[PDB]
Formats: sequence, structure tokens, C-alpha cells
Amino acid sequence: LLQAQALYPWRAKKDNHLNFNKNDVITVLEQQDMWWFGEVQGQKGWFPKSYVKLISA
Amino acid sequence: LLQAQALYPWRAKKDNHLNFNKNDVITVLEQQDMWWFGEVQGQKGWFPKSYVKLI
Amino acid sequence: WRDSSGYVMGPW
Amino acid sequence: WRDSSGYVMGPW
Amino acid sequence: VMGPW
Repeated sequence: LLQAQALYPWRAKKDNHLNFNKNDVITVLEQQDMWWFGEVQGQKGWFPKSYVKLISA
Repeated sequence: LLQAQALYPWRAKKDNHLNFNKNDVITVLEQQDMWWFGEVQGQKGWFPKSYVKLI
Repeated sequence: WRDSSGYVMGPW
Repeated sequence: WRDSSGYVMGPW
Repeated sequence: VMGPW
């Protein structure tokens, strides 16, 4: 299970983007060049890599 | 999809190096013998492999 | 999810 | 990024 | 023998 923590709040711009608040923890599922695909607030969707750091233990 | 965790901080010395602190998580893109190439917050760059442990 | 439209269609 | 400047130039 | 990088 790979997790990301939000550095900035993010608001979906398309039907398949996530929404999240600063400091929220998001499940990371996949990626493309500049974007993560993941899950938060019971939705799966895209968000840019610039909005998060990855976290561990 | 390979992830590494920084063991000590590393400060860039060239424009194509990463910056990171102890405990930062880096996505590893490629691995050479001394330096790896990775990504943090969408920025890509080189860093010495000795500075990280794989997760 | 790997064959879902949300995923396959990408972020743009 | 495989053809990118930052990658291709190497670390030195 | 290692590579150069």
C-alpha cells in the first residue's frame, strides 16, 4: 500500500479527478508522467504529482 | 513503482540532482551503480544510492 | 479499476 | 524522461 | 567492474 500526503488542497477539474485537503492521506494506485491515480473520500481518480509527497513508516 | 526512503539529507550539486531530507520518500526511476535517478513531488533527478534504503 | 473509464481515459 | 537532458547527461 | 554512473 503506497500513500501520499497532500501538500496543497486539490479540487477536481474533471469527472475522474480526486478532491482532497492539505495534509490528507491518499492511496496511490498508479501513475503517468506528471500525475498520480489514487483513492480518497471513497472515489478513485487522478491528481498531479506536484500536490503531494509520498509517505512511509 | 519502486520506492526508497532517504536515510540522511542530500542537497543538489547540479541542476539534475534531487533535493531531499531524512525520511523523504523517493520514487526510483532508474538505477546505476553509484547514483539512482528518481522523482519527488514531480521533480526528477540523480542522487547517490548510499543515501537511501528501499521500502 | 484497471479497465475503468476513469483510469484508462487518463487525467487530461 | 529517458530521452531527457537531466537523465541523459548523467550525475557528474 | 561498475559502470561510470
